[PDB]
Amino acid sequence: YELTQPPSVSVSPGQTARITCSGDVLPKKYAYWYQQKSGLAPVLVIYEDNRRPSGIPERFSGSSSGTMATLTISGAQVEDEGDYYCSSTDSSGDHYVFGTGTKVTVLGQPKANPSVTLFPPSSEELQANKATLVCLISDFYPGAVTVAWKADSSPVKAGVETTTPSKQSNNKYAASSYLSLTPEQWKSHRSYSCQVTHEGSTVEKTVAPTECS
Amino acid sequence: QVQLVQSGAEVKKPGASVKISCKASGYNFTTYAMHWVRQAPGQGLEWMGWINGGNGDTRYSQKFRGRVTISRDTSASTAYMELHSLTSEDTALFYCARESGDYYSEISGALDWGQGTLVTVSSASTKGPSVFPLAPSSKSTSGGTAALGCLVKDYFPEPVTVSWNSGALTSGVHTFPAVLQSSGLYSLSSVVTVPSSSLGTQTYICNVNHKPSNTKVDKRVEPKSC
Amino acid sequence: RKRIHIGPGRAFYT
Ligand SMILES: *[C@@H]1O[C@H](CO[C@H]2O[C@H](C)[C@H](O)[C@H](O)[C@H]2O)[C@@H](O[C@@H]2O[C@H](CO)[C@@H](O[C@@H]3O[C@H](CO[C@H]4O[C@H](CO)[C@@H](O)[C@H](O)[C@@H]4O)[C@@H](O)[C@H](O)[C@@H]3O)[C@H](O)[C@H]2NC(C)=O)[C@H](O)[C@H]1NC(C)=O
Repeated sequence: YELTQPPSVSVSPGQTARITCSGDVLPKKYAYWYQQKSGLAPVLVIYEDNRRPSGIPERFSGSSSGTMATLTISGAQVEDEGDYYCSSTDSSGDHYVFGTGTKVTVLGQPKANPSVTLFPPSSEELQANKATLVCLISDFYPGAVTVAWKADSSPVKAGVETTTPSKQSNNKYAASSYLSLTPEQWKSHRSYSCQVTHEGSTVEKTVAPTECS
Repeated sequence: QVQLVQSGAEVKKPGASVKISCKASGYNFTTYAMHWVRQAPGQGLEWMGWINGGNGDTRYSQKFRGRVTISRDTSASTAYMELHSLTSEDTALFYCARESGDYYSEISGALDWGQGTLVTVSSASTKGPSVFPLAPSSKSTSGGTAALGCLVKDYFPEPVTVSWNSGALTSGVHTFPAVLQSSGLYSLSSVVTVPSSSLGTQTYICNVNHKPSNTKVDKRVEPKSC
Repeated sequence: RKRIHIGPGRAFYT
């Protein structure tokens, strides 16, 4: 049993966002709606098609007719971004399923250029016969970046490990990239650079093995 | 106040079994059912099954029926989920949640949720982290403000938590999600933004906790010297 | 009106 949801719905601030949920036995069974925001347990926002739990804002409402249930967020705000799942039982009533899930995006949020913080290998790590460069990217929006590494003036891909971007609490995004080197590699280049490209512009930070501050 | 406290993170080898617990308090345990829910990293919610806290009857989703046993112990007010014959693809976060529905309840649905339990499955063995300081250089400040941090390198499994000065510093802290490397080991970093004039005179320590390895590290982060 | 399912083998009409 599948409860079909649109993968994405976008809404402008103050507008009404609608998330649908289609299933063959919704005519006989109640729908429930869960909100899951970054890194947290789901929260019940609507139950039994159209009832609202205490403490849930009045701008959340639900309805269900035929084989489709709908969650409505009136006057959507930035804090309403997240993943929304409907839920209901199959025909037997012995099993629940969650719907395929909908990511709600609120449009019009301010663009934010990435902060890039680049650390060379610590002397402690080098004295342990290892070396890691750490490039930390925070507070950017929208949440897509590309990260490239250079040694002197040549691209480097070997030893690079980069995360996907993840939504911070303040609704901007963060990511990190690591370049693992031997101490010999580290000392044998004039510098290394981490290049972060975001919305067509690039912030590049450089470090050098002669810099001991 | 309803409270559901799940057991802590686990790592298992393929073919092992794991029994997660969910301790309930603040309500009559036998009046309500308990759901169990799985969420693989970056994926959706999957309902696994549920059990009556009272009469102990269970039902399981098609996917997990025959692979899991949900049980309850009323005298310990706890629900249990056992997952048998784990494989690496089973790695996920698992939630318990109380069903609020009842003949004499005005509400239904999973109102109250546990905090989640991470279970990692791998043939690799546990490895504690190597913690190194990230000291800001004079070229790397941002005016009256400077970023310093700790590198938590090459550990397994998740999770790791980081605090600063035993929690005396929280507002300037940014702890970044870990990268999973080709070696199968994790690394993460935490930075705290502090006054630039404080660097040579204030003490900064990152407190790293890796419960899967029973390891805690307090790493002092000193200004770059040379 | 609809059937509310509150547990394994436990359900009722509202
Ligand atoms: C949680 O609520 C229970 C009530 O049930 C609730 O959930 C179910 C599913 C349903 O929705 C109900 O509508 C709802 O109300 C409470 O259950 C109560 O449990 C007590 C047990 O402590 C029971 O008490 C009676 O005890 C009598 C004495 O026991 C005898 O045992 C010996 C046997 O040989 C005997 O020799 C000895 O001398 C002793 O006298 C016993 O006669 C009787 O049969 C009961 O067991 C209550 O009846 C029961 N209540 C109901 C309405 O059934 C439960 O206590 C509560 N839990 C908490 C922690 O609050």
